[PDB]
Amino acid sequence: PKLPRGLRFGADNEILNDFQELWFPDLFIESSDTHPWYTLKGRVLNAHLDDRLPNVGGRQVRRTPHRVTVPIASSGLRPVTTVQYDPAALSFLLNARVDWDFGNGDSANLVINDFLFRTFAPKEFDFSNSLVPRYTQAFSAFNAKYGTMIGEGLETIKYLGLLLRRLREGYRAVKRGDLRALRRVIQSYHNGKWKPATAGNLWLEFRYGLMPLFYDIRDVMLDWQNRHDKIQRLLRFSVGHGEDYVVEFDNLYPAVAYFKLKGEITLERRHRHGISYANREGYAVFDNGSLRPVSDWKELATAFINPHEVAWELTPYSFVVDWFLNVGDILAQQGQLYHNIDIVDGFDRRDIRLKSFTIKGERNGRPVNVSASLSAVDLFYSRLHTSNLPFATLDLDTTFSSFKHVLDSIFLLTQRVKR
Amino acid sequence: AKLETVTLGNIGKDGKQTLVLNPRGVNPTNGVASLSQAGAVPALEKRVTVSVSQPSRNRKNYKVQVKIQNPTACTANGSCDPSVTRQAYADVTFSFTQYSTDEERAFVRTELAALLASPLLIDAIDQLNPAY
Amino acid sequence: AKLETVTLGNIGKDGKQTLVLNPRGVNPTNGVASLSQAGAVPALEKRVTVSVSQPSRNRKNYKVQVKIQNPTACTANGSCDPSVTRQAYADVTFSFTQYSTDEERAFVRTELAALLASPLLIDAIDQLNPAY
Amino acid sequence: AKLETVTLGNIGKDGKQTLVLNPRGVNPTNGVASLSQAGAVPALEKRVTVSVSQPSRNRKNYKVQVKIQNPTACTANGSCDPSVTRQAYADVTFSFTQYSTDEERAFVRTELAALLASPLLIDAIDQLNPAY
Amino acid sequence: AKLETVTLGNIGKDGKQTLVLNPRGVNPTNGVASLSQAGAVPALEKRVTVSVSQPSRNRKNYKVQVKIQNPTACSVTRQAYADVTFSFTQYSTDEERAFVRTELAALLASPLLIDAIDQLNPAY
Amino acid sequence: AKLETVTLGNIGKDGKQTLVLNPRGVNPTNGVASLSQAGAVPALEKRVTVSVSQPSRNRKNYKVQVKIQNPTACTANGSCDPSVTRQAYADVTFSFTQYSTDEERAFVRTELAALLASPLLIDAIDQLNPAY
Amino acid sequence: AKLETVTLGNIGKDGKQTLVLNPRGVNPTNGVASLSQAGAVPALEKRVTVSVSQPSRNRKNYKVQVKIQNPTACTANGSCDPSVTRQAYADVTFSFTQYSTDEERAFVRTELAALLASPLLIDAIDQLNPAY
Repeated sequence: PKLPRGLRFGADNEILNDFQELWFPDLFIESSDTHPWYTLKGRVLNAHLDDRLPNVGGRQVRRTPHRVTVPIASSGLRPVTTVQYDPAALSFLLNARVDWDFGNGDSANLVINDFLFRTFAPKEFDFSNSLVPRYTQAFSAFNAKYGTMIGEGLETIKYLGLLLRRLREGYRAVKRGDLRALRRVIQSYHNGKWKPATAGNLWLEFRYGLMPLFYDIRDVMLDWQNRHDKIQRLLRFSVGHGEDYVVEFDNLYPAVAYFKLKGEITLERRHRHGISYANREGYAVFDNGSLRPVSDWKELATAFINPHEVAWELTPYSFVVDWFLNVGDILAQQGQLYHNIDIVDGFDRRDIRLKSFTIKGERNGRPVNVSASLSAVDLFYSRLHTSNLPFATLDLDTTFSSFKHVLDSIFLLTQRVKR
Repeated sequence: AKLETVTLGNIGKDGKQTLVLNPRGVNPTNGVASLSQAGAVPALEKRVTVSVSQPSRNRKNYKVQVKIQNPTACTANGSCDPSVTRQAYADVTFSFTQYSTDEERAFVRTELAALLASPLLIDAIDQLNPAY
Repeated sequence: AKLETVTLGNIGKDGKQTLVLNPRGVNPTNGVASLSQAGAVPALEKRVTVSVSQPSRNRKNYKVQVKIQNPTACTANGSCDPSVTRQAYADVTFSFTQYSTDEERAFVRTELAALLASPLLIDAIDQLNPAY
Repeated sequence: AKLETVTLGNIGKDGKQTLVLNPRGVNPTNGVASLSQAGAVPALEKRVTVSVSQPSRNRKNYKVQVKIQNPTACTANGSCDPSVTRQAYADVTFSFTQYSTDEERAFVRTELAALLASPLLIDAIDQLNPAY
Repeated sequence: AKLETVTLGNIGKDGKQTLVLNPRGVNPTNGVASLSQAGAVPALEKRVTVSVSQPSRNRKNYKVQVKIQNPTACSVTRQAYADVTFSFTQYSTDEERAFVRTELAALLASPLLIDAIDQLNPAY
Repeated sequence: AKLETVTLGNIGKDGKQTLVLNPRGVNPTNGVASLSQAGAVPALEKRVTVSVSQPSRNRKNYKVQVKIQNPTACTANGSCDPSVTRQAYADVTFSFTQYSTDEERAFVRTELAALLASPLLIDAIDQLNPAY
Repeated sequence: AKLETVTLGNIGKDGKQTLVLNPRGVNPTNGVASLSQAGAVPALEKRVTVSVSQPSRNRKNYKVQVKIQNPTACTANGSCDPSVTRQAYADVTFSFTQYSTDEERAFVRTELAALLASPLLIDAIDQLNPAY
């Protein structure tokens, strides 16, 4: 009651998504008239008619209420919502201008507005046989289509870990206290036998004496963020197939049995399916109230290169240890993106959309001429969540366990840094 | 906590008056729900605001702010509508952590509610007398 | 504004507990009186501070302050001394002009009380729910 | 669009009052036709300004500005005639493309008129209730 | 100021057509409510935005703004739009505000402004 | 190591603006200092980085570099976060032979200062005009 | 800027010295000014060049280049004719965004002109105080 319909509380009073309502909502019937009136303006058989009578007789559609979700992952992926709108009969307004000049004194010319008609809706259809095949091949080529980027990401993250380890060595040298031994890393960048000039200082030979290290760190962590972005974008596979289905509308008489209206309506129905992947443990209970942003990822990288920093003259130790700790925090946060990755969500959607139409008036010798434009009011749209996946999936846990291992190791390394 | 007509019954010195704050809306730019007593002059009405700040990345602490404003009439012997002369303000900001608990939240609420009625704060605000 | 023991009853979610805060020493450093749980250790845990800053250069505009603090503490399975795991606190303020009148001051008091009793603030506070 | 006596019928809250703005003239320096409430003290009259800004090589856009001001009398209890105390301004700015059609232009016209008659803007301006 | 479906009848050059404006999300970046045509596509075409900016360090002086936008296509080939800004002081009264609203409506329905909008002719 | 506060004056065309630059640190790699305005915002804080080099192997002449940033700090930007829109770069570079003199350095120094102060460089730096 | 005799002041290291700079003509082949003092040989004379560029296919900024070359002329002990022995650079580059204003432009100019007189630049240039 406190939270909106599609939400619920957790153990420690944390915002969470109510699956029972998300995937199994309470349908309800509705018969809310939208345009239960039509207006004819003009003259027919020398009779100016401008009445306004109703057109809608009875409505009935089942649908679901309004819901709210919240991302259940660091990347911000939201869960899918079960929705239904399956009108018993379709609806399409026709703002046509019927007119026809017949002999023996018989002319008609007027314009119709807010005139709709109900017709059958082909709900019974299933393209599973056509959609299921279009996953296996995609998965098989996946590794052949992105193994390159996954491998370069795996090496980039290990390179980040190596950089952080070298930085940790330098910091530990700083903490223990030594000017000459502190140059262990300094010799790892100059590519040359650098000689001293005078008596230096600990913080002086560490604040920017490691500019190549800082530049490398910034560059390759931006590199990893960029690849990361794509990689998590790569954890989703949506595919759909569309076909055309022409339909006929029953006869109708906008006037009082003065002229008949017939023709055809062109629609297409497309069946779509989308599979997703994420953690299989914390997906149900993902703390959205305590997470770090994504900007601090750039913040930490640029901090050491920032030539504006007063904490180097007040508390170097605190600032550098906080740098470590926040890096480890972000690392652990992104770690959950690769722990036990399996099918977590799945939706199947069936939707109908008009494309074209045709109109033909026939009362006596095909006297009517129609030049109208069609527009729909009600379209069949049914999107249901499903958990049964009757086909071989692409379980991407084994191919990501390495990344999880790497991030855990790096977090251990950085949390091992003490004041 | 949906908005609706709030009617404070007995309030005041002798405890006889009542207040009816009608539902204005919620400024969404800052997530602030507002309530006003029935009138016409925006400058001559008792107003109340309630706001609910979730733990930001730079804060990590739940906040509830509740404000009350009451302006004086000092209506003049003619010459136009009254003029705002004095403005009584009250502000309360409650604060907890993420693993906060309903019970001690209501506890602090009721503690302050009964403090406001105890004789200490009575003459502390009433007569402006330093707590002594 | 005499200092003494205050026993506030009908406290909490269902309004059944009671808190007895006994007086303390009025802070010379800033002229602020203090009340605390009957004790013993809770005497240095729970706090209720009350102050009334008079008109000044910064203050014009009397300023009344009330800060309530409740530290939740726990004992680990093996420890002895209780360590504070959480800290509750709320802060009420009333800023009143030099020509303010005591009737309206008490009106403000009682209005804030009746609102804190109103379901709206208990919902937004105890349950931490924006009014929507 | 010749200037002449404009008599706007029922207007206000209850829809009972009528307004009679006499035709004054046209400022040429900006091409602005002016409509004025029948009165004596130029500070005590409801005013309207109609400007038909044709397109140039800096904007290539037709414009209509219609501005309306109402001043408040706030008659003082003697000592001399009233002083301007409050002043309500309204400014409508139709921005047409040169290719515009009389049809679209009238659509915009009656559209804004109906919106200003509908309950939404009724409360959004009369009661200054934010759209929510 | 509840947001709901608005049925504007008797509009146009001869006051015959009707506009059905359903509400949308109130823009949280600046607190502005929106209404759009019944749809489907015209929803993202036609727009009516409403905001009531309360006083601030630059306002004082409430400012109620109503913007209307009509794009005409056949790709949007033309775009008409209008903007109304009422500035009201804090001591202003709802009497004043309804007077102003009703006066502006009666002006837009008066012959002069139909002449100056529809055919775009200055009062001469 | 430069740790001196510089109280500048005669800023802008009017000459009535003043500025103050407080040291922020030293970059123990290239002999660079850092100075900033009092504040907590990049756009509102003006940067001054001086740098002095000595011959090692790549060059046989000194280098005195000076980089000043005067970002344009905009007030209204959708919130109380003054951002930058126009970054004002000012880069100065010197090169002195190891057999030069403090006299020669002061000579170039004062000639630069005088040309900057004269109406010669003002027309080319502000109004952007060529040498007619 | 413009070809004219620019009467400088305070050159070298004292407030009494001055210097006059007459133009030498502009070169249409490149478009770079030249000013210097009465003489015949540039080595014996003191040169200042300025250059201004506007947005084009090369860049998108308003580049103002300034150079001041005061080479040391030796006319004895070996080189009989005036030979340049010590060369000193004065490359000052001003860059600004397309949407910058005159005051943005003059801010950096005043910054640099008064910094060159400030004590930081004086001992950074003349005495070459290290900035390690």
